[PDB]
Amino acid sequence: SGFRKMAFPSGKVEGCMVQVTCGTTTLNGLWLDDVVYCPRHVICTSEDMLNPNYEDLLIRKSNHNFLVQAGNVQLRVIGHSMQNCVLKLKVDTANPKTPKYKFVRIQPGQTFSVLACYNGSPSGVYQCAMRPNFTIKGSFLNGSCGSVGFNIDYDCVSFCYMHHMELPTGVHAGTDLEGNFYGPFVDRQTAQAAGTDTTITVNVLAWLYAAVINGDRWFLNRFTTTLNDFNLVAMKYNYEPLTQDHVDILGPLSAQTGIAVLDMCASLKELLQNGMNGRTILGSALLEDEFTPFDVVRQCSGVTFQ
Amino acid sequence: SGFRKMAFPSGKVEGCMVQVTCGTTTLNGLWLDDVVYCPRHVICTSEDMLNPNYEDLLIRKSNHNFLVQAGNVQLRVIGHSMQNCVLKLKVDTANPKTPKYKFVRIQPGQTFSVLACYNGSPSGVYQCAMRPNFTIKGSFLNGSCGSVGFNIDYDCVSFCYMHHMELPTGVHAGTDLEGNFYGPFVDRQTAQAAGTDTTITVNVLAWLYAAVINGDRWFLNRFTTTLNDFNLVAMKYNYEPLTQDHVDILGPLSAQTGIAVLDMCASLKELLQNGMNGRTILGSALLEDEFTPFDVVRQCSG
Ligand SMILES: O=C(NCCC(F)(F)F)[C@@H]1CN(c2ccc(Cl)c(Cl)c2)CCN1C(=O)c1cc(=O)[nH]c2ccccc12
Ligand SMILES: O=C(NCCC(F)(F)F)[C@@H]1CN(c2ccc(Cl)c(Cl)c2)CCN1C(=O)c1cc(=O)[nH]c2ccccc12
Repeated sequence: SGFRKMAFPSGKVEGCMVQVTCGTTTLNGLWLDDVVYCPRHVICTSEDMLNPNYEDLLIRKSNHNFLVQAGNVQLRVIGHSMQNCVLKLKVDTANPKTPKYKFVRIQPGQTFSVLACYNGSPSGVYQCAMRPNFTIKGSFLNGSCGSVGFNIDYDCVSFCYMHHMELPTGVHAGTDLEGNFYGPFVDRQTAQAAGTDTTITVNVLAWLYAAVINGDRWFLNRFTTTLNDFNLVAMKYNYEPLTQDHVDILGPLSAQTGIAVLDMCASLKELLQNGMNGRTILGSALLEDEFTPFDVVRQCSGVTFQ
Repeated sequence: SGFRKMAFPSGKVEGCMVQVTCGTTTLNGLWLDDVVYCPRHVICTSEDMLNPNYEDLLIRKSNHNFLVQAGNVQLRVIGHSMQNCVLKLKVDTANPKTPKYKFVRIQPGQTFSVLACYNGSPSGVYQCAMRPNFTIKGSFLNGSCGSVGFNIDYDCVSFCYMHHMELPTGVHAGTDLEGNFYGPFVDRQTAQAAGTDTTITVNVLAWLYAAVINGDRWFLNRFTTTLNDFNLVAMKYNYEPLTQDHVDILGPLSAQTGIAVLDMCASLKELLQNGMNGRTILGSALLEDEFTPFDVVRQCSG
């Protein structure tokens, strides 16, 4: 029993974290085989942050302008290139701890684990979701750029995020490992701000199913609703529309609990209109939307507490 | 910026997790140097659980009754012994991945990272607090026993918890790595249940400071209170009393924010008496008590 924000074990990623220094700027890099990946803004200087020309900045660099350190070991940079917003430093040594890995771009509403790192050294691991507005509500301080987000399936690490910057609201923005930003953000100094965000409806429903599996049933009701009438309520409360595919994805949780999806929707409708009246669900007094259906099935028992 | 329930990187502990099988019972063990540590109830059978005599059960075992499995490599057990509620299986191979480590027992109100494991294979990592009633609100399924809790200081892993059982309310109980249970719980079948719990006051205050550091200020006010007047309110809402040592511990956070500890106590008193009026603090609609002052400083340096 129990339900926690649970990250993947981080050891496979810890063995890939290195420190990349260019000029007086130091941040984290990801060392996989003989390539080190890091944010390209490591080559920026305080003078040129307003509107940097990265092709110009890079052509003016040599291999010896990049210092890479893995633990106490210095890695010799033998090549450098840019792929969109990531720098790729070829080094003369393949990482012996390289796991099986993939570069995967995730969808808004999907979750991943973040390994927060500083000076090439991991400090903590936590679970994040990609917001509908393509920000993440991370926990990052100065020196954290180059930290990565990932999922692990079987023994394979699917890297999905590299951290680049913090927006004025305190949320965070970054790229996939191909250097393509999540959302309408750029690696320069502007009045960049997160767009309007919405609540991830399918995830809230998944979390209500987790609660039923864990014995919280107070919010259930006899009522039901149509998909269209629920979506009318969702729009009013800044929830994402629920699709038939989402209803299908919730199938296994529906089957394990014996609660039809549209019955759980009726329950969510009442929670939005009435609140919780001082009660809690899975130790929260608000509707949590950063657990996917997959996270719920992964963590919860296969049998319901009847 | 930002504030998350953050666990320690788990790699150093993942390299220590093994699978222990005795009879038909399989659970997790912790492999450090040439010793494997696991819950002694691995030697129990379904019949002998109302009043197991672990001395009797263990004298009836030999080394070959224990199968230890490190990934795909079977470790040969060359000795077996019991230390309180943990079993110690001496194996013919020292773990080459043994980190620097200590066995430390934690206090109620302190936090640690849990590496949830199944069949010797880690599955997830999350942060936990030891409740005042010596339970932990973990997330554990069948096969999770022998999962460990730990903190990391520099390079050294301080193991503080090994998972033994789940209580009827869905909370969890276990031992330190010397095999001594946290709280009044036993590794046998009884009606045992979690005792009355309280809210960890010093941690709530630490989390309010984390909120202020991250820009949540709506709960602040110009009012103050005395330590004794606050503790009168704490007792009314089932909060632990606040000590001067607690006030001292909160000093750095008070200094960083410029908010006196007793001023934050006044804010907490109002939050306890009035609620949040539909507002939130660091993304929560309730007062969180599973972050220590250390956790807040480690994560809120800026
Ligand atoms: O300020 C930095 N440190 C030296 C970089 C310099 F100044 F030398 F350039 C970096 C680099 N940085 C950046 C740089 C260039 C460009 Cl073009 C762009 Cl888009 C971004 C973003 C901020 N950074 C963080 O580490 C950071 C990440 C975070 O999530 N939260 C924070 C909260 C507070 C303070 C810092 C951070
Ligand atoms: O029930 C079990 N499974 C093997 C049964 C056999 F073979 F041991 F009999 C174990 C062993 N087990 C125990 C055993 C002996 C003794 Cl003396 C004592 Cl005090 C306890 C406790 C429950 N267990 C868990 O793994 C477990 C931990 C958890 O946190 N949540 C759960 C939620 C649901 C289901 C299981 C779990």
